[PDB]
Amino acid sequence: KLVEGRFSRDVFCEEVVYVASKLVPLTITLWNRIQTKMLPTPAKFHYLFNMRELSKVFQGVILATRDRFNLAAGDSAVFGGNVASPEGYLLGLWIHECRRVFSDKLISYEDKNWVDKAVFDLCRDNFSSDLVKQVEEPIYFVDFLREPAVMMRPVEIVTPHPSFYYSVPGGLPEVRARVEGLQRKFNEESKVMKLELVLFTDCVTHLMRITRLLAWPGLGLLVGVGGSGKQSLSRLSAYIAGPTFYITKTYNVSNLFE
Repeated sequence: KLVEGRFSRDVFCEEVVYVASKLVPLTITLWNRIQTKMLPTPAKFHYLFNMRELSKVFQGVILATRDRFNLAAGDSAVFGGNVASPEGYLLGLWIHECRRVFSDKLISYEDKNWVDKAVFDLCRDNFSSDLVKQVEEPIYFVDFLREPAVMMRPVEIVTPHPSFYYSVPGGLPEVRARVEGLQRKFNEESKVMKLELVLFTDCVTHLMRITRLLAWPGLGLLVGVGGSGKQSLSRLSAYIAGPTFYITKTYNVSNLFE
């Protein structure tokens, strides 16, 4: 209903549908299969699949459903190649969002290294290939080089925002320099918050997911060991992406009630 009936209220998906509808069953073909292989997890009780999973993987692609054809804008009206036929951007949305929702519940890294290949080989048959920089691996529908605080991110604004999710700028250092630019001055203005966070690949990966949850009535639940300063990454993604975290102090209930 919303996958294709909203491909007419926004005509920038009016004709990509010519392969897009091939995925709505296909993801279920993944989903149900994934629904039975890692679901039985006596290790930790956090393996379940119901309307939350499909709904969230669809609400993720919704904000890119108001986005444009191939680039952040693209040619914006033409379909002969990676627009209607396998786009990369279409394959992008699917593989990106599924990797965001159908892999990150896992703990075993190797289990994810098999899950992603299962996802790849599922869609492998339904089509032939994709535009590489539109699936720039791992497909970066980036929402930190696109999404953060308003008056933002000079880039072609014909998406419902300046832009919130596009894999065209897949360069990792390009993503990294932006967070340095934001964080350094955002610290310089925030005195006790002047704490600086170390940078590496996982730093790149995780803050995009944090902001993705920030771009919807989405709520977070991160599970991970200490010795990482999880509060640092959290409060960094907090204000840089727009909204302001509100500090907490507690010794009784009426405190937080007020």
